[PDB]
Amino acid sequence: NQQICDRYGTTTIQDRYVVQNNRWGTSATQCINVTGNGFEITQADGSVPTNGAPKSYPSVYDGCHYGNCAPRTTLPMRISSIGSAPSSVSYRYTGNGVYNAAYDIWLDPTPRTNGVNRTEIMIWFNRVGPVQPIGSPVGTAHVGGRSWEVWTGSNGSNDVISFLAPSAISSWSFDVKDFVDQAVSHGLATPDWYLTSIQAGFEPWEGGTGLAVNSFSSAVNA
Repeated sequence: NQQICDRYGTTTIQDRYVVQNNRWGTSATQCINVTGNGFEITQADGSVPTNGAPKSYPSVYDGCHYGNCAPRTTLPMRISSIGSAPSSVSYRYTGNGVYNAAYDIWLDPTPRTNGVNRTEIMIWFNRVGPVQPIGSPVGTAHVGGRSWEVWTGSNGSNDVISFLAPSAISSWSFDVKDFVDQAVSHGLATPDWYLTSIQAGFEPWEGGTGLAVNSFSSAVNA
């Protein structure tokens, strides 16, 4: 068990995925406790307005995020070269707090390993409290055999397309490629762009202790 409280502290699990505290949206103290297979939020002080950005995005990922790349990742990879991108996550939720649980999947026109990427795909597995994605809703989509409320917009730095589940999803194993294809169909990428990372975690606005990622997997097959 490793406790990480530093704003941008990271480590790895399974010698394969990066786990990051990623406390980008507040100065208030946040800590995660990283086990062999996932992490738990153990400190999540303070709160920020629900009509704005969240406190943070503690998460586990495959690929590269600001130059920190998961061991043996095959990302970045051109979208058109991807045969499948199977990923899974299992979450533990709490009745208290204001937060989401979400995948954050990044695309760029270049095989980017560092810096801000152009397109962000969020898949919201759960929402507790009056949290809403970036932008505005543009309709419903069926992806991976599930129904999603789709939102599109910009956070000021990059474009964002979000897929909101109608009710809490505790765990799901699916092909990230199906969501990448939806980004393309919405004009937020082309098949010649690149998939750069696949991340899963939480975005807390208030509270957040006790939340956990029980497990995670990601593979990107050519």
